[PDB]
Amino acid sequence: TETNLIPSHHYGKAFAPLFASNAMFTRNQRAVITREAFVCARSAVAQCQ
Amino acid sequence: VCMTNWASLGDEGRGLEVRLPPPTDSSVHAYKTVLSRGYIDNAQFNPLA
Repeated sequence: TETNLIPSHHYGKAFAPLFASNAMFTRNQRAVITREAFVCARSAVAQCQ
Repeated sequence: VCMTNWASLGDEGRGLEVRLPPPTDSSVHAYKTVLSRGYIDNAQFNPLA
């Protein structure tokens, strides 16, 4: 490890620039679109056949 | 204050000394020998060490 580390101070500063980048909220927005594009396309090949 | 070998004569010396400055000054320079080089600037002591 480093010379003098603290696992609370070091983990907090390293996880701090990752919780500001909203990729946790970009997952949920892409999730419901992938759900909503699924049912409108599964029922788009099911009303043709 | 703790000043080692402030009154010694007729010898070379041991080699190392501990000489705290009086409490009007900083007296932090004797408590930065380990875990205090390039982690904490030259004005503070390290209370975790």
